[PDB]
This record gives sequence, structure tokens and C-alpha cells, in this order.
Amino acid sequence: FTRIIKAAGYSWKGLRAAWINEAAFRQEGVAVLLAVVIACWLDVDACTRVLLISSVMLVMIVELLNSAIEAVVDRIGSEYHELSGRAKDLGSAAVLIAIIDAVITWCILLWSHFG
Amino acid sequence: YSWKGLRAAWINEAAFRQEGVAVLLAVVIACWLDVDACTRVLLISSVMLVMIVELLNSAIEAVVDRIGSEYHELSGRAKDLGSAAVLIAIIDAVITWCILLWSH
Amino acid sequence: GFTRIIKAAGYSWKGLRAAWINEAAFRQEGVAVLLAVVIACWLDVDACTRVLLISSVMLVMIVELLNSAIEAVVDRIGSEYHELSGRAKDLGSAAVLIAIIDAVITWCILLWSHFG
Repeated sequence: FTRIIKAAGYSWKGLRAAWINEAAFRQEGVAVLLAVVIACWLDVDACTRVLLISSVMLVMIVELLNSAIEAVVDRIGSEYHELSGRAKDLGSAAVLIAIIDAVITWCILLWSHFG
Repeated sequence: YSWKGLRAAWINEAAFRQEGVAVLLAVVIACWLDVDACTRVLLISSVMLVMIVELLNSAIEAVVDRIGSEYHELSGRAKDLGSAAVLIAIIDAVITWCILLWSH
Repeated sequence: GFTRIIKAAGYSWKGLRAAWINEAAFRQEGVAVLLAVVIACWLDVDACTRVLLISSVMLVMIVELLNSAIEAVVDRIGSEYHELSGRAKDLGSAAVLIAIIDAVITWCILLWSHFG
């Protein structure tokens, strides 16, 4: 079972790292907990609760992966002395799409619920 | 950053153009059918996910290309891995639409 | 070009096979994924519930694949360069963790409403 505790350790190291270093990530965590609270407090069916939570967590996932990519790029540029933000742009685009997905999700779901 | 990368992906990646077309089409079609909110959301999200994953994969490909002009086993592995991730997102999207529309 | 699709699919399967052979976590999570997918196709639930149960778990697959790609990039860099903070690897590990947590939460909320 050791590999599991090692991996989870790496995961918490990463999460704490992202929380301390990235402001947008802190905002996204706030967004997740708020999402759960709102979804559970509102009298809402299971699929919709799930969707309201998942759509927001997806943002966190994509943000983390993006941050990983940014880190790789930064190591490169540190040793490379050449910079092109192609990758960073693409990642940020991905995160944007995730956010738009969450807003659409919440719009449709909450609009239906309060109809 | 954002619109820069999106414009980049549209101009360069063909699969991304096809995915954008697929996304907007999916939006229209999801809004046309008389389905519930959860269904609509799933129909849209499933397609948007493909776009997201394709974008991340494209970022990875960019990094790999920047690292070295020469091809290496690990660099190739990375690309292949990213291509695999995109594949799964598509299958999921397909499965999503199938379960939903068959039920409808 | 219609052939482009089959080329990209070839790359894709090459990557799936690569991930399965080299990455163990991908194998185990793959077992849990396939199990979950099978179970979802036999549960007496609505389309939305089934799609949710399946997709939530396939997300784990996708994120693990991306994490593996990133790890491959870091491993590539580590041959040329000597020091590695492994911060990127940690971030990816975090992403996978969040994906899994999402899957579990999804299954709990869904099945506790279903069976409950």
C-alpha cells in the first residue's frame, strides 16, 4: 500500500503548492466549496447536484494541469534562454473553456430549477 | 493568453476547427431538442471536454517541439500519450450522446 | 484528408498501449474504470445518471493520460538537465487526485439518491 501513500503525498504537495503560489487556484477552491454548499442547500435532484459540483471541479483539474505545463516551460526557459508562450497560451485557453463550460452548466441548470 | 491560444489553435490545428464546429453544432442541437437541463448540460459538456483536452494536448505538443528539434523516445511517448487522452474524450463524448439520444 | 484521422488514431492507440505497459497507476485505475463502466451499464438508472457515472470515471483516465504525458516531458528534460524539483509532476498528481475525488463524490451522490 506504500505506493498509494507516496502518490497521495505527491498530490498533497502539489495541491498545497498550487494553493500557496496560485491566486486563481485559491479562487477556484473557494468556488468549489461554494458550489458544493449551494448545490446541497438548494432542493435539487442528484444529477444536477453532481453536475453543479463536477463542472466546477473540472476547472480545478484543468488549472492544475495547466500549472504543471507552466512549470515545465519555466524550467526550460530557465535553462534555455529562449521564450515563446505558445504552450502557456494553449493551456490558458483550455482553462477558459473549462470556465465557460461551468458557467453554461450553472446557467442552464439553475435556470431550469427556478423555472 | 486565452484568445491568443484559441486563435492559434484554430488557425493551426484542423482537428480543433472540426471540434469547434462540433461544439457550436452541439450547442444548437442541444438547445433544439426537448430535453431536461441535465441532458442539455451533458450534451454540451461532453463536446466541450474534447476541445479542452485537445487544447492541453496541443500545449504538450508545443513544449515537446520546443525542447529539442531531434526526436526522442520520451518526447514521442509524450505526444502519443496526449493523443491517447484526446481519443478517450471523444469516445466519452460519443458514449454520452448515444446513451442520451437513444433514451430519447 | 480522411487518412489524417486514422493516423491520429494510430498515434492514440500507440499512446494507450504505451501508458498501459509503462504506467502501473494507469493499469489499476483502468481496472476500476472498466469495472465502473460495466456496472453503470447494468444499473437500472436513467440516461443522465448512467452518463454521469461513466464519464466521471473516464475523466480519471483522461487526466491520468495527460499527467503521464507531462511526466514524460519532465523525464525528457531530466536527461539533459541535472536538477528536478518535480513540482510539475506533483501538480499532475494533484490533478489526478481531484479527478478521482470527483468520481467518488459523483458515485456517492448518485447511488445514495438511487438506492436511498
